[PDB]
Amino acid sequence: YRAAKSDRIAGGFGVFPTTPRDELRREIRGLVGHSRHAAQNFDYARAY
Amino acid sequence: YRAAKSDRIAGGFGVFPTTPRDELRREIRGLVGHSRHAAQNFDYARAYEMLTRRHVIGFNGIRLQMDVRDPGGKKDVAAGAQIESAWARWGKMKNSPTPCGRLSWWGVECQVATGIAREGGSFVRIHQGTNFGFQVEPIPFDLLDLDLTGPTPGGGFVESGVEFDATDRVVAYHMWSAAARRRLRIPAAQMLYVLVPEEIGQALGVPRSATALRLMNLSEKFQESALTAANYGASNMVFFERAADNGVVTGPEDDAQIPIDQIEAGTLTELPPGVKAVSHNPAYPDAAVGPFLRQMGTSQAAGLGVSYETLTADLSGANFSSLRAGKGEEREEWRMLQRAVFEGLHDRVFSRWLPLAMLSGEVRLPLAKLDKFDAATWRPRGWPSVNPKDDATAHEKDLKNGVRTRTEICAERGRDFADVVAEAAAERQMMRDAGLDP
Amino acid sequence: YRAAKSDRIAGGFGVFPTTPRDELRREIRGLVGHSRHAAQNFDYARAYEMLTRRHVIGFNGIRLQMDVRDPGGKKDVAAGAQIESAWARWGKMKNSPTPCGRLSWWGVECQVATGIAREGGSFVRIHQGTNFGFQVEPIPFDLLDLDLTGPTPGGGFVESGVEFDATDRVVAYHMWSAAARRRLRIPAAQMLYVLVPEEIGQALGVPRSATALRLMNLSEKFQESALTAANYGASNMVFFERAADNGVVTGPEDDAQIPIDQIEAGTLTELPPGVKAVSHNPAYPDAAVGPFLRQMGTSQAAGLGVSYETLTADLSGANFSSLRAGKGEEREEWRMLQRAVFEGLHDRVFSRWLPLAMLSGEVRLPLAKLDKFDAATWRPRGWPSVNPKDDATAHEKDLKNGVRTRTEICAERGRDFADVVAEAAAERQMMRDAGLDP
Amino acid sequence: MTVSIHPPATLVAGDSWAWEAGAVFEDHPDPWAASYVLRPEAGGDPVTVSGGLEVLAPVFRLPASVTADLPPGEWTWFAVAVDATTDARAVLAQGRVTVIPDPLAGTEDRRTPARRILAAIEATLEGRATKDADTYSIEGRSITRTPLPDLLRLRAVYAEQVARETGRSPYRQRRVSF
Amino acid sequence: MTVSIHPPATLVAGDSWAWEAGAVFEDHPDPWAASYVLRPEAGGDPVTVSGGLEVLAPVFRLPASVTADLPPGEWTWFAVAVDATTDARAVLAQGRVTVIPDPLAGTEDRRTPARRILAAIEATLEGRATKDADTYSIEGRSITRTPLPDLLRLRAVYAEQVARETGRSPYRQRRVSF
Repeated sequence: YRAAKSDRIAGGFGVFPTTPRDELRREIRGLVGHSRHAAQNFDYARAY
Repeated sequence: YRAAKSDRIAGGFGVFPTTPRDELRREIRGLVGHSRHAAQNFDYARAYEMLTRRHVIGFNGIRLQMDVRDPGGKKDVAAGAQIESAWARWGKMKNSPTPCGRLSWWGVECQVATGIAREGGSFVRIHQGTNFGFQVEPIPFDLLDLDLTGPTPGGGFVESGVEFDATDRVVAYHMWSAAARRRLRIPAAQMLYVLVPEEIGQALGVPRSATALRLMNLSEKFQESALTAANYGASNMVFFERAADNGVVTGPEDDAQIPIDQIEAGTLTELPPGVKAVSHNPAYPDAAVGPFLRQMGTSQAAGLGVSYETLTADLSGANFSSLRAGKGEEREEWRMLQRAVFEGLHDRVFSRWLPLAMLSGEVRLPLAKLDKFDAATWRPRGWPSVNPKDDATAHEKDLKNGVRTRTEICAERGRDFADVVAEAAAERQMMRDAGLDP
Repeated sequence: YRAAKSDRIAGGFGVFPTTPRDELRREIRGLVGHSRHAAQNFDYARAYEMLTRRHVIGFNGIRLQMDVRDPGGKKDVAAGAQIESAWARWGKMKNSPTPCGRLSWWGVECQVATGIAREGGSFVRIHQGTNFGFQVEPIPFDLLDLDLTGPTPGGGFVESGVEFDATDRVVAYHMWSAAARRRLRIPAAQMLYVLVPEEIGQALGVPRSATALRLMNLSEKFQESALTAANYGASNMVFFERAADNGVVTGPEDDAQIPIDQIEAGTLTELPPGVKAVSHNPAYPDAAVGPFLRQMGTSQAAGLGVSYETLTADLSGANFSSLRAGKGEEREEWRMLQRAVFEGLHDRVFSRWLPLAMLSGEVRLPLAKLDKFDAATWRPRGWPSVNPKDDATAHEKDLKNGVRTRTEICAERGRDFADVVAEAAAERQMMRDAGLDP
Repeated sequence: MTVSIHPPATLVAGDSWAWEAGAVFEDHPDPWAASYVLRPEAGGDPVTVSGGLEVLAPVFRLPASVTADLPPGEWTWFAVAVDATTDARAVLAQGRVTVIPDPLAGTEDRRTPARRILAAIEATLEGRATKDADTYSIEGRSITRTPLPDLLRLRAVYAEQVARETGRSPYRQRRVSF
Repeated sequence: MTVSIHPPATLVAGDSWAWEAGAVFEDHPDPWAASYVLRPEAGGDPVTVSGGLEVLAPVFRLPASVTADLPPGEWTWFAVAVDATTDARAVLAQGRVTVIPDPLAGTEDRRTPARRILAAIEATLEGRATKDADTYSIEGRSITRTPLPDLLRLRAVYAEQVARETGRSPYRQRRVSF
């Protein structure tokens, strides 16, 4: 029950539930940019 | 007897027993929020999600076979064909399946199931008239209003957005809103919530990732720190430590402009120093990590009800037997979840879909004898074995002993005997042109 | 003889023998509260719960086969078909099974069983008239009033909410309340409590997780601490220790604004220091943990009556034989629990259900000869073997020696011979269109 | 019986002081008085606080003007209930409070000794940097100064204390942060 | 109650000083005054700042010309609200600020002591480089200088501090960079 309720010494679990949508959109624009970079310069992902 | 009675030096066991309900509701709102975060940012859970979806859903999805009556001669194939054909039709890409239109039936099952793992259940609603009809749309979990509470003088409690009745039976739901007009009582018929029952006295379902949610956060932070420490350890190379004498008046001005570059490219570069030298020894976790991580990991897997090898692809130190056993245990768990998701969604949807479809004449058949076509069976798909030769020999032996019927074997794969027979008739026509078998 | 007589330097064995009853009641109230907490927050027990449910419940649930009389020719299939059909009907999703309506019969069995493990038993109650009829609703364990006690001058004791009689026979139960009007004597017929008997002289059942409840709490706290220590150890990197000379007057003001960031990104960064350097050596449990954890873990498993590999998916260091043995021991335990849960719930429910259903004519048959259809057998489902070839060969040999009858083999799987024969007739019709076997 | 000895630890001079103790004098409530004796540890005459209270909850208060000249330093708190007919007193409390020097007045107040020692060390080192001498022996007088390694050790220990009191003492951290 | 003690830590002389504290005097707002007492720690007479403010947000200000002769050194900040009818003062704040010597005027100001000690060590070492002598004993006078290893240690410790204050202290890094 009270396992992940807050961020006392071992958390970071936000504060309130949020719509994956907005988070999803910002995250995706940033990430398309990011994946573009990783695939080209790193490794393992070129493999993926 | 007096083992867990209190919290003297080794406890924490509350003080008094409490209703899992209230604890459950607060815990679940907080946890839906939390799982949303973990699945997206950590790891292993993204894996759970993937695992759940694939294993429980379908390459062929979940199909429908309906038996009109006693399958000796009293069940007939015409009605069956018609119903199956109709369902599958709209299931395929079309305007009819959703008020979206990037999706289809397969998509809805898979998604409702993902939602189910991560949020401990989700709901779908049906619309008629705008469309055919009975289109199903999934609604996000967060829409539900946790705050509405308080009984009416003539009515039962509306806590956690559930409208109880005078019988304390479910009749309405109270989602927030579309968001704008908030609050819409929605009739139960329109909204169905799948629930994966665990403890019986609950009005809601917890994210199945709760047990490992705490352990994983800590673990991802750890994985992020160790790699970084290793990089730093490799980078600083040697430290030229000095005794306590000089280094005096290292001038301030030269410092700002540049960090000096010194060339050591030449192969042999014996170097002479003014005072002393030392070599950094990296203490970044070196080989300690593989054993340490695995043990914490085993605990998480047990919590999530999945074999460790599937959850995390360590895939190490396993003989053939170990793998077989692990698969068997997971297989039971998946089967249980499979029955439940379709215990609810399919049954409600098939039943509801039939009248409108019959009325629209989308399916050709008479409405009054609904019961004759009412029965509907959903078929799950099983997972294939590592050693086919043994299985095949055993199956032959069983067919021989009238112990296994032919139908059951097909069922485990999930294909079905009628399918097999139609395909056999096709094989026979292909024989007419060439040859059959010796 | 004088081995455990007292507590001189190595004891604690009480002082005098005491009735497990009172100790049992206090212990159980406290423990229901405690298990509620552990299952939800720790680990391993969430796993027990999952394990129990799956193994003891059913992909097909628990089905019913009823034999009218002597099964040679004196038992007939018509009555059997009718009864089975009726039971399964309401078992499927419908308004009739519960004063809820998100559930069904399968759900009730699974849930009553989960409740049973965690709380050492739970109760269900039947309602008639509101509905059909005989709907079964489970009630949470905490509802029971532990405080009601004290005998009546003309009546027996009401301790722990059980109404004894002048025969000291069970006749009533005293749950708290719906919560509001508290206290409702409920006739025994309406409320049935399943009990998993261990020591005979008890009025209640303990959570089966009590033995390991203490060990697990401690273990989860430990797992939470170790990961955290490892993270800290990786993070602090190097410590630049100094001799006892300077560091004087490190100014207070600069401290508040920022923690300085220094760039070590460049690959080669030989660094020169004013005094000395040291490298943190992590002492976070490194490889000690895998052996240490397992040993404490084995103890917990033995306590919970389950094989370690199933309870926690360590799945390591096991040959084929080791796995086979472990399964065998667990299989016995599950079988025992399986008989008990349905020894009670099914028998009471089937018997009670039959009259109302006969009266409502829901099932078509005459009421007066109740005994002819009274017999009812519940069938559990067994677990499949790792090596099918061997099993199949052995089974053929046994069928040959008239030692095993055909029926028993089917029973172990849990399918049943009538089922097998009906399916065989279907296979024969499928032969008419194509072919049978060579 | 019950007792509520909680004067704020940091009691500032010339300022009104109040704890409004919850239950120290609940024993012997009817005929015994309230005191909260405050005594300077090194000198002084015990000053006392009475009631001036609402009946349900006792509130203890001291006027600011009266505090005025109270000694700067360390003070002790003891609570006594006393009845003459009983010819007895009863003590239920213990504590320790420090009086900050009056902040609104006065010619001078320096820092606590840690600062003084530190400042002086800086001064003495300055002198011996130049005019270096371990024996200024002229005619019949010989000074013989403390060894330089020794002086340094004193500086470090004291500097740490000043840091601790200020609260800037936590050991410093530089984050590589690439 | 609420308090906003935030004078800028580096307060320069002859310059106008302002914190415009957010909520320190919100308690007792109607009849109690604003003070922000500034007192030189070693000497001096407490100077005070009043209001001169907009009503919604108090803004505290001190004229530059008045600051003029304020002592160079360390100063303390305490905020007091006081009402005569109440015969009480209330103190809600604490802090420490340093006054940089007036930068627009004056005959001379050297660096902080760290520089002085360092400069001198360079001077003394220069002398003892030549004319080497551990006992300049003539007639009845004997000097006996501090050991050379000892002087060296002082130089290093001090040099580090000067580096720290300047901020050029981070340990040096040479990148091989082929």
